[PDB]
Amino acid sequence: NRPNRLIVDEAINEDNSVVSLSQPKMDELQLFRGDTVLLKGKKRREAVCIVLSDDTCSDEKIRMNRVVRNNLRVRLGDVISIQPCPDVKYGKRIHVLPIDDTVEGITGNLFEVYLKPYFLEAYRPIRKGDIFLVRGGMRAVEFKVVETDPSPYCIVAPDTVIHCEGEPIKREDEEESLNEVGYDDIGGCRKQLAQIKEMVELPLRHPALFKEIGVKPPRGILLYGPPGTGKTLIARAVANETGAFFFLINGPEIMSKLAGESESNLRKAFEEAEKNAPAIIFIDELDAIAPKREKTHGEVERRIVSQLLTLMDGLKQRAHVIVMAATNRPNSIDPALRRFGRFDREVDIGIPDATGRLEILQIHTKNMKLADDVDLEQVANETHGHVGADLAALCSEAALQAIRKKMDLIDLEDETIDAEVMNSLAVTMDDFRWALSQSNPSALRETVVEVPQVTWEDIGGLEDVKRELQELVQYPVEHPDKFLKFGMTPSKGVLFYGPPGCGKTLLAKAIANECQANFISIKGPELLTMWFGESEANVREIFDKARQAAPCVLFFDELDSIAKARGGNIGDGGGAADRVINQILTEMDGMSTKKNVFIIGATNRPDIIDPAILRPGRLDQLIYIPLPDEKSRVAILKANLRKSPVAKDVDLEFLAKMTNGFSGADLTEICQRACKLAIRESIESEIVPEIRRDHFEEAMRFARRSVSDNDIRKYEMFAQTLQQSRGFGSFRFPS
Amino acid sequence: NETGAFFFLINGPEIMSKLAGESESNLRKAFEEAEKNAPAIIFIDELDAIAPKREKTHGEVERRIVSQLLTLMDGLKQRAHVIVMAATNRPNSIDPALRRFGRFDREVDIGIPDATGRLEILQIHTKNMKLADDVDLEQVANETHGHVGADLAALCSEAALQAIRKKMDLIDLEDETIDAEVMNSLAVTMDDFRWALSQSNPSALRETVVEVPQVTWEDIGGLEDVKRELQELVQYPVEHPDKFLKFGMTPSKGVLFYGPPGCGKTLLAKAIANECQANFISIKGPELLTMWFGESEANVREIFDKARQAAPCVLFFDELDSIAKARGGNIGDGGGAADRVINQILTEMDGMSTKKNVFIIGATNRPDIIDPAILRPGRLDQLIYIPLPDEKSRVAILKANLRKSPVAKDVDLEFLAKMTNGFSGADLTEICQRACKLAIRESIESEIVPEIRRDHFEEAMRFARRSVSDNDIRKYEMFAQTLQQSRGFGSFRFPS
Ligand SMILES: Nc1ncnc2c1ncn2[C@@H]1O[C@H](COP(=O)(O)OP(=O)(O)O)[C@@H](O)[C@H]1O
Ligand SMILES: Nc1ncnc2c1ncn2[C@@H]1O[C@H](COP(=O)(O)OP(=O)(O)O)[C@@H](O)[C@H]1O
Ligand SMILES: Nc1ncnc2c1ncn2[C@@H]1O[C@H](COP(=O)(O)OP(=O)(O)O)[C@@H](O)[C@H]1O
Repeated sequence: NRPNRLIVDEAINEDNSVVSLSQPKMDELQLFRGDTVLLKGKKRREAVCIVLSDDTCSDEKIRMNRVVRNNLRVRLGDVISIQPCPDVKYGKRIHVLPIDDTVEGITGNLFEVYLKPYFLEAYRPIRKGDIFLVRGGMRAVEFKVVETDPSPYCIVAPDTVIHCEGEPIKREDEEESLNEVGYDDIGGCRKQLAQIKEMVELPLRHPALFKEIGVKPPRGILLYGPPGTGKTLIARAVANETGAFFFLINGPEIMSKLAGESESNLRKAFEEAEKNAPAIIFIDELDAIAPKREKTHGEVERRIVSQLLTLMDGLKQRAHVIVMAATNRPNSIDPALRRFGRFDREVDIGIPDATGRLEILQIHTKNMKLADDVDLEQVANETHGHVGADLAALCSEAALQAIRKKMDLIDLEDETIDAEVMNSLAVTMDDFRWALSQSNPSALRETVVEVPQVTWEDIGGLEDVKRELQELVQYPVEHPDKFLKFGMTPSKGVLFYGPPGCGKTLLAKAIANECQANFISIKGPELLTMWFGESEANVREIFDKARQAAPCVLFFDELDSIAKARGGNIGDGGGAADRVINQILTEMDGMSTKKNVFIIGATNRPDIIDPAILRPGRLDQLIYIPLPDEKSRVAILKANLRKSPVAKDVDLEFLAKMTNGFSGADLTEICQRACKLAIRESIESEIVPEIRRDHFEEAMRFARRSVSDNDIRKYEMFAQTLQQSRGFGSFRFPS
Repeated sequence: NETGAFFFLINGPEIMSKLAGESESNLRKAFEEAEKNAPAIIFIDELDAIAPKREKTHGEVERRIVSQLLTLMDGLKQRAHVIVMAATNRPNSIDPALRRFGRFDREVDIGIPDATGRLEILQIHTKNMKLADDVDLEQVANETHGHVGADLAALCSEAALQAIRKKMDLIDLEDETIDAEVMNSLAVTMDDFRWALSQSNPSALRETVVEVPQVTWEDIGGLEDVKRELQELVQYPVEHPDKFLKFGMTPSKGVLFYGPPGCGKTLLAKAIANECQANFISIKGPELLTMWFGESEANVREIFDKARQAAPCVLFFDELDSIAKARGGNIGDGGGAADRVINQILTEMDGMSTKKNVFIIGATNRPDIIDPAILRPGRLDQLIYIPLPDEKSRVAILKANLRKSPVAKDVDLEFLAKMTNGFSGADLTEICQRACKLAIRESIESEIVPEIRRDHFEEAMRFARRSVSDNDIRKYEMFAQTLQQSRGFGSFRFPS
């Protein structure tokens, strides 16, 4: 029973010590707003924390932080006892004793500079036997007392004094190093860590569950992603925060020894893990271990692969161990390792997007401090092609510029140095600007896979097609019973056409943002490259990665690019069938219907498109996007002008009604050209931050009309051909 | 295990994982120890990585093993009783030297289980536990098509973990010791299987699916004239061989039927496979265009090789004119009507054994651009023309397509069928799908009646499409008279 336990859950707030509760929880423990919560761990220890009351952020979950995880030896999937302590205690005497384990490189008095201007207006409670970290000196040191006033009676108050003895105590191995990598050190990966969280804690946190049940436990997990995404970091964290022996083998040192003992080393590596149960085995790289694709040289390289296959094939129950492997791309792993019982679980981690990169800036900067005008939100927005390790490299090399630009005008060069200056290292905005403009990204030409910020308000007008996309995307994933009962299979994909520059890409991105689903962008040149080069297998990986990145939505921009490059309507003697779209068809037909992977096709010349892709089953839903009317052009202009500063006397209705045959891009280029004039005038006047009517009057003289009446009637003749309201279109049936 | 013989298993990686010099001795002693423990049996888990004498060709260390295996199975005289069993993944990875007589003469192929096969294996991996009364395995194995046998076992195991995770989260029975009186309450619900199956990753999804469909003769509305034709050419030579043999007339090798698109050419081929309790292979248009653009011409060899060994079976070549359409069609370039893929189909069709009950069905919609070389007597001589459905058969088509959907009693189908003149089979099915769209959307909107009324059909009929215009009509009458030719002496009473 005991209806007071709280299950440990993942924390989303990057705060110091705050616990979120529910409305009924205050009335059960009669606790006030700010109280002293007492927690019972094991081995007769207590912990103190600060509770926060909120009924908007969380509903019935706790937010337990890592500052008290190591102070109570409590991990994920464990129960705890909560108890209020309304007793009022004011500490007046405390004892401090540094341990001779991490005091290297630290000189002078560090308490008076790091602890005095940090605990004011904080009232943080402390207890004998707590490990807490501080942010100072471009690092983070720990503290642990061994003899002080009887617990508790410990409150940080200004009346306390300082003292020194000079006789450090020897540390013990009972506790672990809290500085090691944990679950709070990985950001920008919510969906990928969730799968690991829901497959690793079953056979490790509760080993006794699996000796009694006959359920097959997962034995091998394969990690993916470009180099530097953090495959090693995740494996190090999931083993350090679970309580299992982590054994790491890189792979080059396996193959660096003489031929004959590498196999013995690999065998003993697996053998030593079984006795140290629970245990875990992680392989840093696997492509250079089993390159049975194109290398095929020497039995020395095949003996290792055979030994690994033998070692993971014979992994019966016996003990509890999980073999984790990481690589860079699936096209470099021996398929013999992908069989069942060796590597059946494959997880892919992609490039973090703007909301993901900002989440990982903080981990690599929390050890230091910045200025008040320097914000990491904007610095991670315009970058798109940076891997996780690129951010860490950028921060490190920005710190060096900070100190270089600080000591040049000071010239504090002498015999010895003092520790009271390196705490003043503050990174400015220009430091990050120059450091980022100088950084060299690693991966920049991959299929970027991210969820855009674009919403339905970005697309002006087109209210008729918004509901159409909603009713074909959101419905089959929200009401499967209603679709299943009527006995009608959901639409596999939608292709919409129309004149260029009308929001076909924005429509596809909005339906991905609204569904909280992933998005893949395949442009025209991305599809022309695989045609000229006779590289036809490149379409296999697109669908393979889209399927595994579920949920997701495909996008095939300007599918008629091959037809345009081949001649179009007539061209040569050939018809309308090509090789790339042919390979798209056989992969589209082979997709599983249940999976929530949608395909969106975009084109502007449907007359030269392949009729074979129009058949019912692959792309049957067609949406025609006409030119915006006067009603929607005002919305398009005002949506495009939200970011730019626009004056109050700028009338948009007249401007929108003045343009008759103008598409969406024609209105955006007008705004860009108007911004050009304002920027140029502002620069010239330096030797007003607003856009007036004069800027638009001059910009409208350079207006372009890409869609002429030549492009107009090419679509009415197509719409009537596809609709065909003749014969019996509008007739009242007697029955 | 169920015969009473000593089972000896060798994987193959541990054979090649030891130092060079003792692996051959281990393999030899493995064969030698089986003879003394008679009766015995030898099974090799994988053989492609044991004898990769196709493209690897590196080192005598890898050829010594192959030679040792060949020596050990070549010298298997009577002496004792032992059977060497080997498994692999695909025939294109085995040394042909092992396929000789006396080493591996018996080849058996096991395909992907279909809906009736997968349901049969759900029960084995779930009998150890119990489910709820509303959870049924019949429907869960129906919509899946690309799952291997081990995929089902993996899916069940990972659904069980979700069951316990969703059960102990709200209970939190975490203490020092555990009791055995709770794990018997582990019941798997429907949403558990739904999320587990939607999250599973199938292994094989782009193979030639080889299965027997559920489709029957009642699914195809009308076309009573062509049903008997297919019966009399498929079921007869396999049922009365003596009657065919006595008259001295060889059975028809294959049948190609043509007609406008969307008229049941695929369903006709599938029904004749279901009725004969025979296997079925489906080769679509893109499946045939892929082997043409890529200059991969040997891919047609394996199709016929696996069709022959999967006897009884029926072939299907959908839209055979796809290569001609992609090449230009009637005129195109200066070339004629002969290509490479259909050329390789001809040499494989001529080489088939007549006795084997492997039928070939060809489907096309533009017979004017088809290769005349495939029309010759001997390969595809029987031609069936499938015209547009009449008023009599459109009612049957609509009522057959509407069996699954809930249809109200006041929905008249005869008027709807007689209202459409130039509508093919797919034109009637898209109307029903569009009518179901409106009912589903109205049902969802009204949430904030489970039936289809006349209003749903009235609105859906406004969006009706007529794919087959009169442009596509007379292109077939001119062909039918050319092939039939009742002129000169068509209808004349002979005195003798
Ligand atoms: N998502 C991430 N969050 C935080 N740090 C990351 C992330 N991805 C990469 N890093 C940084 O990259 C460094 C090394 O990359 P790592 O992942 O260890 O190698 P690999 O990418 O090959 O697994 C880590 O020490 C970590 O600081
Ligand atoms: N309806 C619209 N609402 C807002 N912006 C639009 C609209 N149509 C076009 N644009 C602008 O034109 C640009 C090009 O639109 P795009 O999505 O590329 O359409 P398409 O791909 O069909 O040409 C967009 O980046 C957007 O700024
Ligand atoms: N005679 C018919 N009876 C039932 N359904 C039909 C019929 N003709 C066409 N259909 C429907 O039209 C769709 C297309 O039929 P299909 O098998 O492709 O024939 P074809 O290949 O000649 O177009 C089928 O999925 C089927 O539901």
